[PDB]
Amino acid sequence: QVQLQESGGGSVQAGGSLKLTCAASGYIFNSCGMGWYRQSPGRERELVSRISGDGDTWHKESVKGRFTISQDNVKKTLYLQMNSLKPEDTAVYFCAVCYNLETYWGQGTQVTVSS
Amino acid sequence: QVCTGTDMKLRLPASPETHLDMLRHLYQGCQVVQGNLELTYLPTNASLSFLQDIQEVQGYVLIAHNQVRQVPLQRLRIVRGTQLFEDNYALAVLDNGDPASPGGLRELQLRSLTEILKGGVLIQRNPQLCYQDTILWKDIFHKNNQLALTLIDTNRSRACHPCSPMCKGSRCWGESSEDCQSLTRTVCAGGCARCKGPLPTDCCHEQCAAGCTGPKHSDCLACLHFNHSGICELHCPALVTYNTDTFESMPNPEGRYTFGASCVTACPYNYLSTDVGSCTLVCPLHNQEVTAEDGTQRCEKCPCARVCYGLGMEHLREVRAVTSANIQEFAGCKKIFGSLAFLPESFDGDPASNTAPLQPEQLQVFETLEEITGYLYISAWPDSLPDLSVFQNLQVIRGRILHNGAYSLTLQGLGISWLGLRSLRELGSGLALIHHNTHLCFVHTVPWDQLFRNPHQALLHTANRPEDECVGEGLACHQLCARGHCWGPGPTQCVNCSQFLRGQECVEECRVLQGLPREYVNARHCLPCHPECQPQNGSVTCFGPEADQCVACFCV
Ligand SMILES: *[C@@H]1O[C@H](CO)[C@@H](O[C@@H]2O[C@H](CO)[C@@H](O)[C@H](O)[C@H]2NC(C)=O)[C@H](O)[C@H]1NC(C)=O
Repeated sequence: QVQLQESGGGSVQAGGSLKLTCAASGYIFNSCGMGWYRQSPGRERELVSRISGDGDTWHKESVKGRFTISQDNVKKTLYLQMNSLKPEDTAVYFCAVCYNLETYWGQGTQVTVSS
Repeated sequence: QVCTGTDMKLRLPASPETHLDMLRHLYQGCQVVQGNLELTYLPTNASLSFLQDIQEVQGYVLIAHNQVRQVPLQRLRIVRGTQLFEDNYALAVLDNGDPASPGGLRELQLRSLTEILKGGVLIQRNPQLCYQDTILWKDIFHKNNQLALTLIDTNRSRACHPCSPMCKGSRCWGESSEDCQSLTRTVCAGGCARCKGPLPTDCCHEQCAAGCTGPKHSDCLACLHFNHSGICELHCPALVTYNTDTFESMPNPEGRYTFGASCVTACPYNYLSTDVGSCTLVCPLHNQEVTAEDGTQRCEKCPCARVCYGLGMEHLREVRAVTSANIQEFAGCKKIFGSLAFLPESFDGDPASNTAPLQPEQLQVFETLEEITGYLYISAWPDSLPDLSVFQNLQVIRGRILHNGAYSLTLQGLGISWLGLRSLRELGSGLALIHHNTHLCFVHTVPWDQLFRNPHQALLHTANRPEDECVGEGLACHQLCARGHCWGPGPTQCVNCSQFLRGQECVEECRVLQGLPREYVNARHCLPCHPECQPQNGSVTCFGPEADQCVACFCV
């Protein structure tokens, strides 16, 4: 089948950096958008960063200038580079890929920023 | 049939007592929503039957923070997603639930919604909502939708009645037999984007969206691009064709303007006609507005003279309020392209940015102002100032941009005692909202119907000074104000003079035949004489202001 899996979560101090990796396997492509959702405890899962099927990049305003989304088509990977991390970025991060108008999800990876 | 959406997102309505009235005025009778359909903070008892005719939404649909249990959008066929909620969702259904029967949305009832052209679906925290998990959402998304990330929360606090037994494949928007979901994409033969059934004969014309009743571009349920008088087409006919030998421009009798997803012979009122052939509210870049002899305005590409931009435009695009930091930018502006908003921070100052409080005298910078293309929003005002007479020369608020996408004039939380907008003769679009001004009289002395230009407009008002407290204090229009219309007290606040104007004051009679000094009338105004004109004891005296037009003594 097709599967998404995130790695690269960890715990840093305020101002730290982390790079999340979303590894896709199986026949799946970014045809209708892919990106990163995050979910804090007692809070909604919400979209943070996104690349549409035609390559348009969007970032939630609170992470604009600090998060960088990218992809590697050869490796079939989606990335979220996170710099200047803030305690409010503490959450489980999920990658999501929309392919043939269906949304596929990973398991989520924990990011913790202490302050 | 065509109406304008809103642009309020999740922001709290300042006047819950009139919020629903605003939505009714906006959407009653409307079939095509140009912009975003935002239905928010609606109570359990809110009658929403005025939405029943909505068939197309051009932007996104947001249904959030409501306690009402049904939102009747059963005729909505297509959401185009030209704007997106959070820049990602054509449909957002959020927090519709309560903090005998509990409130909260119970069903979507989008039984005609078969087309989402762009954008995904976000459905979160609706504890009474059923059937969002009995809809094949991928069928609704257009074949070529490039952004359809979708997140649908299916926690609920109630059991769901199964789909009607008559629903094929257990797909439905609600429990009734009329709520079965009709599939128009995933069942199509040959990969055609939309169909009315499984066979190649059921494929829709490729200029259709949402589906069809037949094979032709006149059988569409919606046009993918433009409706040209019943024909769905890729583009409208150009207003100009070129002579096939010289390529000089020739007027095209079949030419049409683009207006939303339709081809129109003329742009509707308050819209600008461009040379490109579009109807627009904001001129495209490097352009200049020109008023025709009608009052209709055209946009024109352009040595383009300097212009006064207001909030929401150019360098002020992100600016929240008029402050002491930008107040001087409006010196001498007759016309402001954009909006003006006065907030508590305008007059409190903001120490974090070292912004001094706006002084009352600095508001005189607007005395020359005649026209605002956007909106006027005033939620704070100097307590020393009894009215808005710094805008007493303002003639029109176009409302091409609207506060929260709905209001061209907003006055709330102020200490003013009257309006004093004695030149205001037009609100081109949008509603007026005037509430919670504890000392404000002279609201119902204004003929608001004369200011409006389309039937979706209205004054919404509450918690101002009560009409009878104003009447019992003797705060009525001056006797010389025609038809009891006025903007404030005294003979300088009349909408229309009963007799004559000596400057700003309405008076019973000019000193044409008696009284000193003498005057001549010109357009019902008392303009004086050259002082060296001897006053005729019998007849007229002056026919003009200079010693040229002068009877008894250059009459020096
Ligand atoms: C394109 O616009 C025309 C308006 O010229 C729509 O025609 C109307 O269609 C409805 C129902 O389909 C009828 O009740 C009206 O009487 C029609 N009016 C006219 C003047 O024909 C047509 O439906 C639109 N087509 C779309 C949106 O696909």
